[PDB]
Amino acid sequence: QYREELELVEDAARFVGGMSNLIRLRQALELDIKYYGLKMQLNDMGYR
Amino acid sequence: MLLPVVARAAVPAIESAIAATPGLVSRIAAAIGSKVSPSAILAAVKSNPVVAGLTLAQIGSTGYDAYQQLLENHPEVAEMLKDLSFKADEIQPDFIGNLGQYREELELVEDAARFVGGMSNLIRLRQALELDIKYYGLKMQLNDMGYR
Amino acid sequence: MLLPVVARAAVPAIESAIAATPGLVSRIAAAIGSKVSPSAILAAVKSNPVVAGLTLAQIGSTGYDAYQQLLENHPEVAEMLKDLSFKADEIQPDFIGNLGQYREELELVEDAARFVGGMSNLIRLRQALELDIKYYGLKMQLNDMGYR
Amino acid sequence: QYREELELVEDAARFVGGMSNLIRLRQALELDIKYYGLKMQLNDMGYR
Amino acid sequence: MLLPVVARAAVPAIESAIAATPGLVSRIAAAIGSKVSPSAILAAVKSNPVVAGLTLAQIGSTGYDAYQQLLENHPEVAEMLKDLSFKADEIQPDFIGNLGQYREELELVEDAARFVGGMSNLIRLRQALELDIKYYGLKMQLNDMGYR
Amino acid sequence: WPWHEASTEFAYEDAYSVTIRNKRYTAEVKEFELLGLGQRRERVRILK
Amino acid sequence: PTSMKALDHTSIASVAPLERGSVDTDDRNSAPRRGANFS
Repeated sequence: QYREELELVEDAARFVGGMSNLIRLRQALELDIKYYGLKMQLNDMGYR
Repeated sequence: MLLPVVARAAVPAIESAIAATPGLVSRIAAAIGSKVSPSAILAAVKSNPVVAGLTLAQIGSTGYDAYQQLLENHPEVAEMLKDLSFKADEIQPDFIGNLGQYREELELVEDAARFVGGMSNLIRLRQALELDIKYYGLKMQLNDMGYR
Repeated sequence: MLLPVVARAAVPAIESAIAATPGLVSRIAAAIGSKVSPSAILAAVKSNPVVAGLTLAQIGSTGYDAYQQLLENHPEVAEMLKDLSFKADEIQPDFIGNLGQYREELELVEDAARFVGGMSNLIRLRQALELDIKYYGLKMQLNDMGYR
Repeated sequence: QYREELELVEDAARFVGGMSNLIRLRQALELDIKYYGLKMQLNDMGYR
Repeated sequence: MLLPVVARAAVPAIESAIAATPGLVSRIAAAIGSKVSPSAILAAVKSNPVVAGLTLAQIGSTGYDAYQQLLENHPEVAEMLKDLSFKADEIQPDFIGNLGQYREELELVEDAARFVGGMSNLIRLRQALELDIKYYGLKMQLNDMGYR
Repeated sequence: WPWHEASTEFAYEDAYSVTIRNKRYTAEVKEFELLGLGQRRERVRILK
Repeated sequence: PTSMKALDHTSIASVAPLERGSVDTDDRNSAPRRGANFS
């Protein structure tokens, strides 16, 4: 019954890159927005 | 010497602040280092734009416009006044060890951002995936009717 | 599969943690995805080092030496295990606004550093200027005797 | 009475640079140690 | 990140010192700059080896083995850890004047040293002249009998 | 003289994607593979 | 073996620039930049 699920997961992996890349991307989209604000402020002060 | 274009708007604002309260006159006299009398500090304001800018930093409620006018007229008073006006802010004791806990995670934000494109591309992709399914269905139906 | 040097320290650790308390067995069965029986989770540990590192992360007191030994002997498991074992820290509400007050001042520190040399050179220069004067006298006295 | 003081001030300014540089260096060496630790940690995480 | 070889020796020693006394926890939280909780300072220790060396210097009884093993395995942290770890070795009020009186003696010691050889040759010659006359008679007896 | 303001760090990653009959194929590439190198060298800098 | 420890502790005659800057930048490496997406 899981062939509907695994083929979709493998297609998303072929899109993104590695499976670890998919996991880190899913975590970054799951992540809170204040971290995006913090990274934008560190880039604002001149830090890259 | 202070230029008259600044002085026309700079002098009566300081005079009105002194007429509002004299408790700031001792403050600006101890801050610049002139005599406590209002005529002496006003002569110092008229004779030195740096002293004028330090007074317009001590009072900024009404003297904000005069401060901006002296800022726009003379740049060198600002270049010296940023150095002469510096208060080191208080730092939290927990700040750097608190900031150490985010190293694991800003790296993850940047590793996503390099792949997506810009920061704005990441934010717009996040909003588009967090958006409702009926907007995708509306997009598909407008494409079904022949629109793009 | 799993290296025996890792297994000889990991298997009695997990078995002793189960013998100490049984409430962690359902926890690692839910976290890893195995059957709740100890034979099943122990066979999963002996079969897969990723599963072994996940169990040795779920038990933390008696499993730190075995976890770090697995991290020594299996270099390929590190990034995948860190990606699977990830918890985002909570952020203070006032942190970025408190950080924005310090931009005026880290720039001052960097402008001091570009003059002095290294950051280490700045730290050592600040220590030397904070240092007592008898050490300057001792330097001059040892050079006065003819010692360098 | 102040010839002893102004001569030392001007000799320090000759070494440092301008009087603005002397004021900024005096502020930096008057500054707390936590800011130095903060700049070290932002450099440790990879931010210039 | 800290090495696992250092971490195996560093983390349980810090955990044992905290379990032995919690009065060091606020001390190392104020010295390093983290939150006062043991989990937060342990996250700081695992994140940054400079912070690990600072903690292993602050706890001084049990952390010497871990400190020297960190100094073995991370050789590049030594200069910055020595810059951050600096305390003023307090000078005595009579030390410089007491030192200035020994120029009369050290010059004679160094001149006798240059005449003899090294300082080792001077110490061995002083021991030979301090040694008993019975040994000179015994070695003359051995040289008369034939023992060189 | 300051060589660091007049030189730049040179590192790069790119990827080419094409769909061949409802299947996407991606091809990554790095800069040392283009420059005729085999090993990633990390010290070299280009004058801007 | 022939020791070189006495020869090791020397010093190079330091001499100042005309323009400052670029001091602490000796050992730093940022990540490689990506290319744009293609379509």
